[PDB]
Amino acid sequence: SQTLLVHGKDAQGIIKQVLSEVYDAVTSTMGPNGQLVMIKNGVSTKTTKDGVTVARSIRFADEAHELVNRVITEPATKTDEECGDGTTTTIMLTHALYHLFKDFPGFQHHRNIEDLVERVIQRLESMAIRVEVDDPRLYQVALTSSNQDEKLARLVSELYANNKGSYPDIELKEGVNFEDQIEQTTGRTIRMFYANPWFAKGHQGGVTELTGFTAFVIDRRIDKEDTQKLIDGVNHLVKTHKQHLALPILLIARSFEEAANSTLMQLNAAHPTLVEDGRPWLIPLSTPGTSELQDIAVMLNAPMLSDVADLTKLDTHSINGQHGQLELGGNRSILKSTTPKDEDRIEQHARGIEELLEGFSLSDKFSVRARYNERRIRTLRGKLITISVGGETYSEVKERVDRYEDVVKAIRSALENGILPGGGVSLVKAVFGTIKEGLEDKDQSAEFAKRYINSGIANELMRLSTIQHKLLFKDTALYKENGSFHFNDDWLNTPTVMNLATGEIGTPEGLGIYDTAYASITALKGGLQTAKILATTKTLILGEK
Amino acid sequence: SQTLLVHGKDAQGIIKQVLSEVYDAVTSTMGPNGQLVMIKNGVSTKTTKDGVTVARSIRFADEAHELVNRVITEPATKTDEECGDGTTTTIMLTHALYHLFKDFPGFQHHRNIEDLVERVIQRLESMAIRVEVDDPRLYQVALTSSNQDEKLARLVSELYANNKGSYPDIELKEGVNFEDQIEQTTGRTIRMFYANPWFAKGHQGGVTELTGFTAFVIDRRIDKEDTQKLIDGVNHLVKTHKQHLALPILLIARSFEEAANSTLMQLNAAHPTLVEDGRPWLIPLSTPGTSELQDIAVMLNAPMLSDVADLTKLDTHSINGQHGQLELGGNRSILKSTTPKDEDRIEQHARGIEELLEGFSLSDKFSVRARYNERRIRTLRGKLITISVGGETYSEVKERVDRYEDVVKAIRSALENGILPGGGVSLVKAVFGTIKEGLEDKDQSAEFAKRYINSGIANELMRLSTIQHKLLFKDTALYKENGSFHFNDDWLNTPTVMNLATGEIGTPEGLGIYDTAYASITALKGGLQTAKILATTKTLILGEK
Amino acid sequence: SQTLLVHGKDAQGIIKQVLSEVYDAVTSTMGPNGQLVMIKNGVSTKTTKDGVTVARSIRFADEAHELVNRVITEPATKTDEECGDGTTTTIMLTHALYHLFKDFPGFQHHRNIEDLVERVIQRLESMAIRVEVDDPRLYQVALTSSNQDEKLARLVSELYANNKGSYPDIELKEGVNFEDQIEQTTGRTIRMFYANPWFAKGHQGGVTELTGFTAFVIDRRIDKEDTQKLIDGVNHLVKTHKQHLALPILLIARSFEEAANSTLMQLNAAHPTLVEDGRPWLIPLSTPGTSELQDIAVMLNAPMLSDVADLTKLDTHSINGQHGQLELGGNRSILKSTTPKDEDRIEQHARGIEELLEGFSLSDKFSVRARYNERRIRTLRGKLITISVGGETYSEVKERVDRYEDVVKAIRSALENGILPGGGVSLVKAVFGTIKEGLEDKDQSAEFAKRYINSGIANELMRLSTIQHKLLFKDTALYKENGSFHFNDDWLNTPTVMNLATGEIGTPEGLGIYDTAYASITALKGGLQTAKILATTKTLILGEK
Ligand SMILES: Nc1ncnc2c1ncn2[C@@H]1O[C@H](COP(=O)(O)OP(=O)(O)OP(=O)(O)O)[C@@H](O)[C@H]1O
Ligand SMILES: Nc1ncnc2c1ncn2[C@@H]1O[C@H](COP(=O)(O)OP(=O)(O)OP(=O)(O)O)[C@@H](O)[C@H]1O
Ligand SMILES: Nc1ncnc2c1ncn2[C@@H]1O[C@H](COP(=O)(O)OP(=O)(O)OP(=O)(O)O)[C@@H](O)[C@H]1O
Ligand SMILES: [Mg+2]
Ligand SMILES: [Mg+2]
Ligand SMILES: [Mg+2]
Repeated sequence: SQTLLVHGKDAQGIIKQVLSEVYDAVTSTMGPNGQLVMIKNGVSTKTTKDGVTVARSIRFADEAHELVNRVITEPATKTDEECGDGTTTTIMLTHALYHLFKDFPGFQHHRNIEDLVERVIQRLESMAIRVEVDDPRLYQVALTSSNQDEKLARLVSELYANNKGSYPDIELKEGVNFEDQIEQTTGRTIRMFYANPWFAKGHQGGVTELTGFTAFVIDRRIDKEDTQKLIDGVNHLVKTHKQHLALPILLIARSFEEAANSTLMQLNAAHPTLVEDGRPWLIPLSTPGTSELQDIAVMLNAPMLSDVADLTKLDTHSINGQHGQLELGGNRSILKSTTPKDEDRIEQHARGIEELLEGFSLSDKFSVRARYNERRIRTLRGKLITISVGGETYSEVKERVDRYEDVVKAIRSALENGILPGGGVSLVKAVFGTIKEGLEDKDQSAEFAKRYINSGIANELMRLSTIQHKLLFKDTALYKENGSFHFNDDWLNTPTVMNLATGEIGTPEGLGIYDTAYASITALKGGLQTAKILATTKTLILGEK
Repeated sequence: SQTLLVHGKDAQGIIKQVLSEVYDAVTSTMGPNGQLVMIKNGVSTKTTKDGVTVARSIRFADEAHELVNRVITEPATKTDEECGDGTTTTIMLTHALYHLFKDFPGFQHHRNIEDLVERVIQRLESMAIRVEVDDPRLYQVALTSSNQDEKLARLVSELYANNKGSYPDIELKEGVNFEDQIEQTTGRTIRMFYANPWFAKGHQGGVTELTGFTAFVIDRRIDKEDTQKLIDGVNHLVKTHKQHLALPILLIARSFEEAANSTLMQLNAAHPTLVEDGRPWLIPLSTPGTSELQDIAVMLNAPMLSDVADLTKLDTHSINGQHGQLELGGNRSILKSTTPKDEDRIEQHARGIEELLEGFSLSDKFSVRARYNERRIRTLRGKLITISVGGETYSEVKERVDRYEDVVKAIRSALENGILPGGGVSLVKAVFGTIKEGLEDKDQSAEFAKRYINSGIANELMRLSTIQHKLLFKDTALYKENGSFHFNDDWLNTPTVMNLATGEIGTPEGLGIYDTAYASITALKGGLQTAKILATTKTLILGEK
Repeated sequence: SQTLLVHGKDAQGIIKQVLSEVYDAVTSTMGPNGQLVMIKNGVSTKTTKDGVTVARSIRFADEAHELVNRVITEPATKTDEECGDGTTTTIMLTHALYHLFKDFPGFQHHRNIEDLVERVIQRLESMAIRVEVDDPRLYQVALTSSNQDEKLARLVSELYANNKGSYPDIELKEGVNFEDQIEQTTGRTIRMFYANPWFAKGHQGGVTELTGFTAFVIDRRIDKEDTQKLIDGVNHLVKTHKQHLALPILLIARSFEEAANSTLMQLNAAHPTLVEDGRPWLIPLSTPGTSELQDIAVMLNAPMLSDVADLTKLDTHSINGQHGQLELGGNRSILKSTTPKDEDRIEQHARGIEELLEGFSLSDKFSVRARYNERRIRTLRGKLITISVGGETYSEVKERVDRYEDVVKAIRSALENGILPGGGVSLVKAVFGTIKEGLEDKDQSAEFAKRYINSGIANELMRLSTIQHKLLFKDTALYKENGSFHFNDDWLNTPTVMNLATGEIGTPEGLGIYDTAYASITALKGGLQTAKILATTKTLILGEK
């Protein structure tokens, strides 16, 4: 608390200071050859090489330094929460691209660097190799994302490939045995759960299994304002349309406040003739992106309803009670028994979501809009599996669960969006390609030269694509010969790397070293934004008002 | 809190400091001739030569230093908690091997050091002398691991040798007298106990002795979910199959949450006709690795059950009420009376476990998987003995209790895995062997030389094998003659050492100086991992997030 | 808290400092001519020459210094708690022998020093002059241990001699008069007392005098586990065997936890027919060494029972209700009336303990094992005496009570083990003897010379025996003539010292200056151990974990 207002020379110095310290720490963990980082936590020591774990728990003493550290760390942390295996890359490029922005000042050069790197992104996005569950590269991806786990990669790839048709939903548990053990189901994880613990069997939040139901999906949040219309709708359904009905009635919605739940408790007590063995016949269900309720509506054959007053005006043409088999729960509900007649409705709705993705743009295919829509497909078509992960201690069991979770996140986003050849190669191919593409094109080579090549940006950006390949294999067998390394035509056609597990030299495709497309793309995208932000900041404020 | 991120040169410096300080402390306590360490605790002074106690209670002021200290200590602390007498050797070799790793940098050399030490481990695993309880070397191992306790070694060794057939399970109590006192039982310690104090005789966690029971082993944990099925199962067992039944009914499980206990309380009161002299006829038993329950099932002739619903579907074929003698208890349960009919089932199951160990690999025979399967054997075949340890004060009693427990843990893991000749000899013979074996073999000498001998790692490793033998006998009779010492072929054939108790000079085999195999192996195994980690760490984080 | 790990030079430096500081403070107070020490406590001044009270209350600011202080002080403090008058001699030799240990480093010398001093202890052990209560040297010991109290020494040595047969158990109360007043009894002090204050007459911790009782001695501690067996055994004892029973029933044991006490309260409530004048008929009694309970059993004709269940299986052969006279109390119980039939049993059990001591080894006679068995004998055979000590003020009364207690403790351990001539003479006679013995012995002179004489240890140890005699009399009339003092053959045959009370010169035997054997031996014993510990320590750890 000497000075709270840092401007100009002082500001950029601290940004550079922090970036170059965060760079040094996280990049040292890269690949299977990476060096280790010890981390304190009270009275223990988690000693690690997983870049995410490093980046997240790096802290700084000065508030000014930690201010900037949050800006460098929060992007790369936010890659792995959605993607799976791709944080150290993001930081590496953040550093690299910042360096570039400073080499070429003046804010016409800054707009040029963006446009160039934005076209490098497009070339990666087009380089995305699409892959089926049948393919043996999925193993090769898992093998890479697991830091070479022969026993794990095999399982998850075998698990996806044995379900050649339906995309498996995986969850994890801390197991008891040394060996791993799997629990396959024909079950679909659904996002609805109990509003109040009173509505379960036994009246304290238990797991109520049903063999018949009649669902209704409401759009609005329900509070003290809707208590009149529920009593209007519920007594309308039970009095008039009792003939075509299978109990219990499920009132699925966004939210049920405590005023609404206490009203529905009285409505179950109002008609005790329908209470079979304790089970309440009326359940309100909640969900914490409006189209996810339309999935829940389609899975249970329930009508989509905007207002709570719509429950009165209903008919046998809109009302249809299912005779399947559901399991209501406190965290989430699960559907098991689905008739072939129902799965025809669900597959047709799934194709309909997929036909939207067929017609998206290439850059839109990697958007959050796209990734949210693909989350809906897995909820609809997707069997449930639970793996109880083992190990020799409690600590290895918990350690191994994370590495399962990284492989599941990677395999899912691999076949979802694409695959690229690893070893820092696809970045070099993309940059060296994008330069040559605009240059080779006689239509625009007049100006493309004047902006990027003539200025020197092109040659700088090409040097920076090397960064990843250098950091992996500098100080190895591959780099000892010929001083540094020649990235000539001959290399670009058949790009040699080293498998750091074995030692042998070959192509990434040949050795079996593959990155997830979504990672090495979203690393670059994030690298540019965060480099720009860092490079274009000239004022730090620490004042707590 | 000047800097929370320590990279590179600084990082290794602190690691070197904290290792070499911890080395200088703990290694000073080695052997019977070892020097002492005074330890503060509030308002008292523990003065000790026990390297475990030193290593465990070494602390550092700087958080960064303690960060590394924990990584050096926790492996050595981790040996004694499963082994018995072998902590100082672990730290010694952590130091030595760290020193090696740094002398040969570059991450091809590192992989070579590992593989060379890894092959030395295999030579120590093959050097393991397999020993029976009859053997007078068992005394010599106890004597060694007791720092020359003529009285103690003699007792425990005699105690193992007098039961030539069944492996003793020993426990220790704070005895009152000057003399020790022994309480032999024909009992088998079993890992089950009361879920609630109410289910004992007198209804407050007392010791219930039985002379007849009918057991059942459930695999799942039991909570509010399982209350219904218990009432279905228990009434089904008492109403239908009451004819072939010896009370009480035992319900052995993983865990019983308080809901399940209160249901089984009511079930005892429900059928008061069967309550003989207060004793509840239904007892739920808890155990804090599913195969240990299978052992419990096999000892009691109880059927193994996956679910709680399985209690309904049962018959005279699966139900069997034993007329033995069991003593239920709060901490544990004890089976004393076993009919010759029953022990044939148990021994055949015990053989089956040994037949899995027969066929395990050599390095797998020193795995946690292996040692867990040997724990099962002692639980099945094994008599219970309790020793009330005596001494001149309260403090010498409590002191002598640990020296008992160190000797029991050693003798057990000696005959379990193996024995080696001590005095730091076995380490030298192993290394000087492993170098000569690969070098003498004309098949692979061409490359073995190029990696290990020609580089200099082979000569380096040989010198570090001598560390233990030097630390013990440098500044003694043995090292006075010939300046230092000549580790020539002559010494390798018959290695001379000094017994630090008596003072005479001879072979470890002659003088009676033997390390356990599981100690001096797991010291090297843990020495390598921890030397790698230290040598390959290049970042320290102290940030409380 | 600058550093929490002091090694090597610095560790020994602080030890030397602390030892030499404790040496200067405590040895100042030695003898009658010793110089005073003023001690602070809050808001008052204790000014003293009592070496125990000095050593105990010496404190150090630095944690590391106090760490070492505890190790030098706790051994000297632990002499008086069992001996009486012999703490300053212990610290002196702790210093002197530390000095020796460091002059001769290298751990073959260390073992030679130990064995030499061990043999000096054996010469002190044989020089012990055995003494009967009739002997006038008992006055001369008391005089020495009272710092020349003409009146006090006279009382105590008369009080032992007057009871020429049974050994007196003495206890002290703060008296009211100027004079002292004695209260003789034919009673035996017993270590048992109330578990809870309910069981006394009037139900609130009063003194209960009984004139008949039926005792039972249980070995185990009693807790919530045992409450049922108490209800079985007590009702068994009252229902079946009421004919041969005198009330009340005493359940003597190791400990009674609050659960068991509440159960026995109900048991007194259960049979109100047997409650005579408020007195509860069932009392539990606790004692804070199983053979001390066997004494209690033998004194009260009660059976020795290993388990609580053993109360059921009993008979008129095992049950014997005494009609003596017993006074139950809150601190301790007292037995007054013993029929000559019963004392015939108690004397026979006393002889059996004496027959064990008769046949102990010489060095075994000075062990803790030996002394604890002699403690038992006094409990059995011995009359109770209570002296109320008076004086001019309250502070003189309390001051005089401690000097009383010191003289009783010395006289007891004087006639128990032996007596030696004081003035620091016995030590010099012992050391000069032990050197001459082995050296003059033809059989071992060869190697005796090479170990002690030829190295220089013998002459160093000869000088250090003088420390006591030099401290007492340097700067007196005795040391003025002939520079220092010639410890020659002439002196050894008749050793001259000075009575520091009178000022006359003569032999210790002649002037009537006598140490107790156990003290001067226990100073040298512990003085070696503590000198060795200090000398061999090379690591200090201040870390609270
Ligand atoms: N056997 C191998 N040989 C060569 N390169 C490899 C090998 N395994 C992985 N890689 C490369 O290492 C890089 C990945 O390193 P790492 O997994 O440490 O970074 P990250 O994925 O960003 O971090 P995190 O996994 O913590 O999110 C990729 O470029 C990949 O091609
Ligand atoms: N009488 C002896 N003479 C020579 N060496 C001995 C003797 N007794 C034990 N040793 C050696 O000393 C070493 C054991 O050291 P020490 O017992 O101090 O530490 P540790 O067993 O590694 O761990 P812990 O502190 O748990 O006992 C072994 O190498 C053993 O061979
Ligand atoms: N009148 C005396 N003349 C000569 N020496 C004496 C006299 N009285 C006592 N001493 C000597 O003083 C020494 C006893 O020391 P002192 O009683 O001061 O302390 P301590 O017995 O070692 O321990 P404590 O402080 O518990 O009494 C003995 O060596 C004894 O011979
Ligand atoms: Mg990972
Ligand atoms: Mg030990
Ligand atoms: Mg005194």
